[PDB]
Amino acid sequence: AQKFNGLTVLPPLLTDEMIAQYTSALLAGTITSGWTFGAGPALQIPFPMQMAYRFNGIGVTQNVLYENQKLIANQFNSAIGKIQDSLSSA
Amino acid sequence: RLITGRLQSLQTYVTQQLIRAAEIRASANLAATKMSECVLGQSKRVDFCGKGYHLMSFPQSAPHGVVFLHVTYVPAQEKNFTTAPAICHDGKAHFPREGVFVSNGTHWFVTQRNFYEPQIITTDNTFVSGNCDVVIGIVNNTVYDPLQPELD
Amino acid sequence: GAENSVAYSNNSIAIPTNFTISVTTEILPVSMTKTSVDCTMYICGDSTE
Amino acid sequence: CSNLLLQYGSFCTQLNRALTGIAVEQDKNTQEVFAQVKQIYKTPPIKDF
Ligand SMILES: *[C@@H]1O[C@H](CO)[C@@H](O[C@@H]2O[C@H](CO)[C@@H](O)[C@H](O)[C@H]2NC(C)=O)[C@H](O)[C@H]1NC(C)=O
Ligand SMILES: *[C@@H]1O[C@H](CO)[C@@H](O[C@@H]2O[C@H](CO)[C@@H](O)[C@H](O)[C@H]2NC(C)=O)[C@H](O)[C@H]1NC(C)=O
Ligand SMILES: *[C@@H]1O[C@H](CO)[C@@H](O[C@@H]2O[C@H](CO)[C@@H](O)[C@H](O)[C@H]2NC(C)=O)[C@H](O)[C@H]1NC(C)=O
Ligand SMILES: *[C@@H]1O[C@H](CO)[C@@H](O)[C@H](O)[C@H]1NC(C)=O
Ligand SMILES: *[C@@H]1O[C@H](CO)[C@@H](O)[C@H](O)[C@H]1NC(C)=O
Repeated sequence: AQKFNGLTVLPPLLTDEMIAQYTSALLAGTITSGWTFGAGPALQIPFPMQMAYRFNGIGVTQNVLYENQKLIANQFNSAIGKIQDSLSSA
Repeated sequence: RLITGRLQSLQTYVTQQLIRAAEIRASANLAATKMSECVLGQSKRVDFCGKGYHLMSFPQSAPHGVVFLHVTYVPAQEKNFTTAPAICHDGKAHFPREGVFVSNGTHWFVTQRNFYEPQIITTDNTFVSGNCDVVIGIVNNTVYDPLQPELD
Repeated sequence: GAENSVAYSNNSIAIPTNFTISVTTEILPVSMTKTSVDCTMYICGDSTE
Repeated sequence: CSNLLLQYGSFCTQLNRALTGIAVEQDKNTQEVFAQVKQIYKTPPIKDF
């Protein structure tokens, strides 16, 4: 180690468990409320409606999500699997 | 040795002052950007000009610094509502143009998303796109068609 | 923080009916005292040597 | 060695203050990144999204 000559290290105030808890809480907030929990009280919204709201901010409409929701969901799940597999391979 | 030690102390002080000046430059650039966006207009960056939806900011003079009195928009009272993404009328699918479909117990209304104000579902607040089968969570109702009565 | 659970459903929404105007305070320094230091008055006193 | 470092204890104090400021700086850096919500939310037991 490197602590034998007076060069002691300081443990962080927040351990990795608390960082994991914070990230999980933020993830639950953004999948259950969208952005209202980050700008006030936490509301509730279905995820397809949040996806439609996010679609309506980039110049596209909301019916093109409700008409190919299965395609969009399969694409997102494939993307999540692909990024996990790519991360597994620094 | 006095000159060498004094030079070492002066160099250490100069490096500390330079690091402090770099930090001050970063803070001043952040303050200038905040004054350009949140004060000199309305910034769409969420959680940048304070917690909540930013409306405006009031800058005030401070000794060797600046403060910002941001005006935010945070909701207080919320309710519970059963919602649907689309509505079926006559083999057609109606979607809200600028709102959301909500029902209290037996009637369905269209309201704006960030504030509650129920309105009657007509053909002027909904748009027709497709048929009934494609949408998963579709709900039966009638659209008013405000023109029919008028044309009589 | 406060341990709370938000109810989620595929056909349930929460929209607000009231709002409060809040003022948030932020402190951002832009400058500090400017000091000028020279070696002649600091390192030396009144001696030519 | 400490008898001669009595003459450089002021530099030692400057280095100790800089190290303490660095440590509290890294302690404060984590708070502005992850501690954005003060309420700990949870996911529903049935994962139907
Ligand atoms: C849901 O909202 C509707 C509209 O606000 C309510 O319908 C009204 O109810 C009042 C109370 O008796 C009547 O006086 C009105 O004539 C009704 N309007 C119409 C157009 O029928 C309805 O009662 C609400 N339902 C629940 C369960 O609260
Ligand atoms: C919404 O309306 C449609 C059509 O008005 C209903 O679909 C009918 O369902 C019955 C029995 O469920 C069938 O016998 C008919 O053939 C269907 N017609 C069509 C055109 O599909 C549907 O059931 C209604 N949904 C609800 C929840 O009442
Ligand atoms: C929204 O919130 C405001 C703030 O509390 C409410 O205003 C209060 O209303 C009560 C009763 O009407 C008064 O006694 C208070 O003096 C009001 N406070 C202020 C600061 O004006 C308002 O009534 C709420 N609106 C709704 C629809 O709930
Ligand atoms: C009304 O709101 C409460 C708030 O938690 C919720 O538990 C309840 O399910 C809501 N009612 C309906 C019918 O969804
Ligand atoms: C919502 O999810 C529940 C449980 O999976 C299901 O029974 C119900 O049919 C769903 N409703 C819609 C509109 O998808």
